[PDB]
Amino acid sequence: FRFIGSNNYYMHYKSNRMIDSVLESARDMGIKVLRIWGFLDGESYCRDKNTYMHPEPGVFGVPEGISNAQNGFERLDYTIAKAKELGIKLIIVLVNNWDDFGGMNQYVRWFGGTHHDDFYRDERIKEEYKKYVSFLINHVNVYTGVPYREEPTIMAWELANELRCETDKSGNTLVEWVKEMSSYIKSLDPNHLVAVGDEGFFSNYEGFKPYGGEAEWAYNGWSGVDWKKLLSIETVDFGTFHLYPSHWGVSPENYAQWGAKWIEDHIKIAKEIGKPVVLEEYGIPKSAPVNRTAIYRLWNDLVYDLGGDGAMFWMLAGIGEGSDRDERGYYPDYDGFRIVNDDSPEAELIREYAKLF
Ligand SMILES: OC[C@H]1O[C@H](O[C@H]2[C@H](O)[C@@H](O)[C@@H](O)O[C@@H]2CO)[C@H](O)[C@@H](O)[C@@H]1O
Ligand SMILES: OC[C@H]1O[C@H](O[C@H]2[C@H](O)[C@@H](O)[C@@H](O)O[C@@H]2CO)[C@H](O)[C@@H](O)[C@@H]1O
Ligand SMILES: OC[C@H]1O[C@H](O[C@H]2[C@H](O)[C@@H](O)[C@@H](O)O[C@@H]2CO)[C@H](O)[C@@H](O)[C@@H]1O
Repeated sequence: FRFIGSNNYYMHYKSNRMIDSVLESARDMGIKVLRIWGFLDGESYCRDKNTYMHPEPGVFGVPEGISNAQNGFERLDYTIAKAKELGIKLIIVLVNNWDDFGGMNQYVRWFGGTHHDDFYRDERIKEEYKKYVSFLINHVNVYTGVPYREEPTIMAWELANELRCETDKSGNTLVEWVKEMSSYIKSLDPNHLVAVGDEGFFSNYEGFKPYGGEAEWAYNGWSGVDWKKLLSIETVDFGTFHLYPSHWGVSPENYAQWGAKWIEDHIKIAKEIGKPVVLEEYGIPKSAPVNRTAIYRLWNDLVYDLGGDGAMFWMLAGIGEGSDRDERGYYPDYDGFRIVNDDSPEAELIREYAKLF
């Protein structure tokens, strides 16, 4: 099982019409796997989308006596049931490194900590993460009757989107947290694959340097991530990395080769450890002074030729509504990375590659 996949973050709070549009586009495009958020942390973030998953510690779903709100579990239920019908598999990520939808900083605010990375260290925070995740994994989907623990449409759980720990550049804080949490999940759910969901940063490995001396911090452990050590954890089933040369300090004329070397390095490392590896997010901004489709063709060829297990672009959207609808009626391209099922050369390329993988 090798695949072309994609990402979509609003599958747990948007309407049936918009959810169906993404998943029908993924099917029509040949996209076999969609990576989605399974979190919505903090009262303000839940209120902002009028959708509740984890507004306060120990409150899962909609607070008692909040009426007329969406329950993010029922939205995720609908998405899971529609993906099951349409034959799409799902990777569901359990917390965000970043503050969108609350993230680790929302947990730190609930428990009165003083740094983002207190998330990995404070036992009261870790306890609350475990409670949330246990609630989610045991949740019974209202459309299928099958608990998530038992639902084959779900391909994998991911611990944390783009996790970083800048306060411990030895890498040890994250190794310990990932061992703890991946084992915990295996304990709740013996059926599903577990991955980290991080960007794939290295921590000064002999023989691995960045292309063109740019974005060195991604190779030298600045973020506190030691990907190789994380992939060696017995309770992690496959490696994940992401790729955004434009965000990371790479010059445009080097996007394609920096990404090529990043991909080669990660597949080589994962092959030697002996686990599957997914390039699970990549994107080039639509305004970059380079040919984006040709960069995407290059990266997908590489993952295909080197035996990588999947390549997932950030991100796929469908039809929009309300205050999220652009000049063509789609969910807007807010970040410059959106791809939709249209006649763009990027959408054509995805359709072409989805036939190869
Ligand atoms: O009563 C049948 C059915 O109606 C609605 O289902 C929609 C579905 O949400 C769409 O994705 C598509 O499959 O067409 C259906 C309408 O024919 C409700 O959402 C559903 O609860 C209900 O069973
Ligand atoms: O700070 C919130 C900001 O962070 C995230 O963007 C990351 C990005 O995913 C990485 O590629 C990284 O190098 O830069 C950013 C953080 O500095 C969210 O993805 C984004 O929506 C959000 O604005
Ligand atoms: O969540 C990642 C996503 O968040 C932000 O997008 C907002 C958008 O700006 C709003 O107008 C609103 O309707 O919802 C979106 C998600 O909360 C960043 O603007 C966007 O770049 C990013 O991908």
